[PDB]
Amino acid sequence: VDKEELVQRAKLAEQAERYDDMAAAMKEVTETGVELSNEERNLLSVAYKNVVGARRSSWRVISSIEQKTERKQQMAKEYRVKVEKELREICYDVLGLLDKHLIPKASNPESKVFYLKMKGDYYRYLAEVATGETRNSVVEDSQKAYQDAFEISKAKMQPTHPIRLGLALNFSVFYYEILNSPDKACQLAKQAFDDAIAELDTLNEDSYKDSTLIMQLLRDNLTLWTSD
Amino acid sequence: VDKEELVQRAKLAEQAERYDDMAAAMKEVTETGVELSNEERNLLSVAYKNVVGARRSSWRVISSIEQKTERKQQMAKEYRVKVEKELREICYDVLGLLDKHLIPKASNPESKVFYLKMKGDYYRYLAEVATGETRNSVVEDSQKAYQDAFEISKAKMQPTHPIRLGLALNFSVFYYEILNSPDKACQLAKQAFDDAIAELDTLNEDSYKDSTLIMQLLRDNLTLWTSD
Amino acid sequence: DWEIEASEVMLSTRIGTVYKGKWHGDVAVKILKVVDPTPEQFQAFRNEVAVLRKTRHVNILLFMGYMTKDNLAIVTQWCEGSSLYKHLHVQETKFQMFQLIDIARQTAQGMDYLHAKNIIHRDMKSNNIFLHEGLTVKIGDFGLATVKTGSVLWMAPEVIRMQDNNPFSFQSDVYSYGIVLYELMTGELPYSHINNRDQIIFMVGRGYASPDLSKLYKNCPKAMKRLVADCVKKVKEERPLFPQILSSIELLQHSLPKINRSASEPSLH
Amino acid sequence: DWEIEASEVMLSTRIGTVYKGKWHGDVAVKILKVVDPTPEQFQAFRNEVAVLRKTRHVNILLFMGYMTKDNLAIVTQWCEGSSLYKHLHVQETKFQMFQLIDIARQTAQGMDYLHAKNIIHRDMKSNNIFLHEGLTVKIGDFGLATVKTGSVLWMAPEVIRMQDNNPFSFQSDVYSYGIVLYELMTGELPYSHINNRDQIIFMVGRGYASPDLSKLYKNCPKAMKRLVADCVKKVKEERPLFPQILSSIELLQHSLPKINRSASEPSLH
Repeated sequence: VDKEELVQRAKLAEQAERYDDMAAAMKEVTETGVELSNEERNLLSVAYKNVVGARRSSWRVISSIEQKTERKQQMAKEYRVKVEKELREICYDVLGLLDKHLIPKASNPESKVFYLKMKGDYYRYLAEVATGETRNSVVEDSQKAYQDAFEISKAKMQPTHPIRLGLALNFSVFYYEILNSPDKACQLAKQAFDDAIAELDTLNEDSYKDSTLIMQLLRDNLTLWTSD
Repeated sequence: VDKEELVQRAKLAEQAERYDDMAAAMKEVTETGVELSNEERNLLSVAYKNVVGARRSSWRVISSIEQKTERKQQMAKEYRVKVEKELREICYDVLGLLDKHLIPKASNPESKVFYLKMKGDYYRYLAEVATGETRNSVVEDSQKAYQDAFEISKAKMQPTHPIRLGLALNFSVFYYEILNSPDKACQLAKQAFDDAIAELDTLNEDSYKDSTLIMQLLRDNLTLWTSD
Repeated sequence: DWEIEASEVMLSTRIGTVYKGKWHGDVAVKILKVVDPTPEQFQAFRNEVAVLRKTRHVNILLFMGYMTKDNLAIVTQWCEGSSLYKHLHVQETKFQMFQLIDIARQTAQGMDYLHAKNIIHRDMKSNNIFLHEGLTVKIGDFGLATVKTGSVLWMAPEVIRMQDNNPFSFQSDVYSYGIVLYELMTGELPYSHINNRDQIIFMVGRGYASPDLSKLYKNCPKAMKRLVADCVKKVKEERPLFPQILSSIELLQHSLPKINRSASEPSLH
Repeated sequence: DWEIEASEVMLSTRIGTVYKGKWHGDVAVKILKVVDPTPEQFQAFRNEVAVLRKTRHVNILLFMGYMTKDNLAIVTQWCEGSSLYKHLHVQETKFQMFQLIDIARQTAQGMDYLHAKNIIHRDMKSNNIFLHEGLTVKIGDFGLATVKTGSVLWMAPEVIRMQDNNPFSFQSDVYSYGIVLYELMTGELPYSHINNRDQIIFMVGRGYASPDLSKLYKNCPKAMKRLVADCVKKVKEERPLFPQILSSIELLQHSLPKINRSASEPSLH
């Protein structure tokens, strides 16, 4: 009975440019314990993506300032540690929610591939800053989560589909940035591009319009990786 | 001894797009209890302005959504009340800080007019959402605080000066928006414009360059008010 | 002269007759589309060449040359931007008021040049007005241009009459610009409440009805209303000419405000 | 023809000789600046008129007309944008690499048209290349242009030589474009480490020294360095012509990446 109220509050917080409140409402609406639809699932994805992206951009700028040179160095180290703490908190929050309430109850291959992709994504965000054994563990979790979603996508999910294309894009960028193995990233992006072009003709107008954006990002990343 | 450390952390937080931390560092650096310089004064002004402006933009969008039409109406009402609580908290924080540590210890007229202008500003931000007796009180405080700064500016502070021009701009926008008396706003903008043009010739390159921005904003507001 | 050898040209795609291609740069080539040019068709193509050879304005689609070998085509500048018919309702760009006067002034300044060089563009619509790159306006094709049917919304009641179909004066262009200005302002299309082209052109052609004028925006000033009214009139004996219309639009652009909300002091540093 | 009555023109400000004003629109009028036109001066101005009357390209400053009554002036298009000399070092705009190739390709395309129409722009610098509006490039004045001193940084050693001061071939315009290229690429100026114009023009004019190429950027592909090297050579017997230079720049633009960091999936909804 409260689900519509929480989703309305989430939409209002999105419109008001305050992503934290919409993220909290999203958290409650999933913690209630019923199956989620595409609209609320995308609202969760965009809310958590926005907050984590703001934290990540702040961390990137902090690290860039820290790189240059005396107490500034340890001050920037402490600031980076604080931003790391916030990033780890939000990432572990979303992963814990995903393991406990979402993927287990997911019923449609489409839902399963989306939640597995989100899990692999946030493990990638953790790996982007994590070092050492924790980095190794989160890398393993990211690869496993991405691979399972890849399997279900190849098994059932439509090959022109925007979620399949986005999974290919994220898997490739993970391969390139984290695993430091650009060959696999280039191969995966090339095969995804080729399959999408193979089934490009039968696309509708709207499906063409959303798919082409991920296609263009795949092309740009392929060009960046291929170039010197 | 820690003053350089706090100002350094404030600069880092400004560069990292996290305004709350820089605002907190600014608060500590003034609560320490020594005279502030132009750089740290402007850092305080920009930090508090950024946070209050983000809150105010969120409140504006919340009210715009609330205007349209059934539980969504009361939900938007509660959201507006929450944003109002945050805005009031930050405004009262900065006003109390200005009253206790800043204006009283201010030594030079330039500092006095800047702090009085800031106090009038934040009282205006309070009045923009406050209603009733509280609205009347904050309006009275806003008018008193600017008028005093206006007196000091006319008495000593230079007539081409960017702070004098900004005081005129903010006084005019207060007159137009809050007091609902556009005649005084138009008059004040016109005399400020005329004095600035009168002493425009002797301006240096850099002084011309910063002054002309406030001049252009005065012109735009004057055109908007004069137009139907 | 402007004759360009047919061997040194490339025709990439058929996206117009008009052939997108390259010629020392991306150009537009308007092939004749008929293999044999009947003397009248050749006459029309030399009229097109003569009318294009006298226009050099920053608001007019540039003329690059003509190729007469094995086919007739005029090489014109290629512009990367919509034809403003999409932005009208199809694309629904919804320009702000301050950017909504600049288009009118630029169209007026180009039409001023056309009329000053004794060039009558004759009929024109919102499609021929190309909004190329950052709001700059370019006048399009000169197919009906002469130096002295699908859509009837943007064409003068006198011009339908054509009792002798001889005369084409400047007031036809004046109303053409005025109706373009009306479409540009309101962002909508009159006579679109119904779907009877014959009936609407019967009622507007013979003076039975007029385009409605109340669909215009709350923000537009009273002077814009008077200008558009003086543009869209039934009688064009002394419909006000393009020099004074440009003067009026410049005066009104001067007095317009360019912000919607009063702006205080910007963030310091 | 292109003769424009002197009564119908307005000269607002002296910000150029060149007089900013309006003529059915904002134009630029280049008054002669001498009351009496000696026969040689008149000959030079008709050469200017003839050289401008044959250029109609979207990368060349548009020619509007000439006024010969009581003074000699050529009416040209008015562009709202810097002359790219400011953007080079004076304004320090710091374009990105992907926008740093488009300027080169557009300048090469304009020079292609100029050379195809048998027009030699002769000497040119970074100032004559107008970056008008959204990165579009316009070629500037044609004062030295002929159909067949303050700064020596952008001008060829053969061109200083002038043993007979008769010859002026297309390879001069090549280096003119090639030197404009590195200037655009590197954002800096060679021979600026010192302040002896006579010494630098003595060493570069007679082949003693060459412009340094190692100031060029890290993001650069290997092919761009090769192109710049093939542009800036001491010997211009077969310095590679503008068609093939445009082909090479188009290929390299095609092969270039347009982002600095790998981008994942954008925010949904």
